[PDB]
Amino acid sequence: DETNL
Amino acid sequence: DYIIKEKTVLLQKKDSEGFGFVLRGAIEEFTPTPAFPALQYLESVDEGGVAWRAGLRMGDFLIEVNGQNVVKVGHRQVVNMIRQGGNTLMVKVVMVTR
Repeated sequence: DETNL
Repeated sequence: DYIIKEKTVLLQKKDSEGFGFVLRGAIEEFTPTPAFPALQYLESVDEGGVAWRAGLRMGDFLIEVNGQNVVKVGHRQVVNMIRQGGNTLMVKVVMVTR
């Protein structure tokens, strides 16, 4: 699981 | 051998932008090894981004978010802890080499 910050 | 480079940076962004990185990571029983010193890491960092200008790179592992250790902390709670600070983020990472 990834997130763009 | 292993070369561990610790670097502490302060990220300051504008409302109309992001820090310029993609956080990837993760169970939970975590044993930090020299190769994997943390769970969450930077999967990519936007060239000329806030994070990028701050020195941060693809492969760096997230050790601390705003003074608080995130070494064993889940993905959700880490992203969550990053948002908490708004436009300012002080982050402590490790670059593992060889």
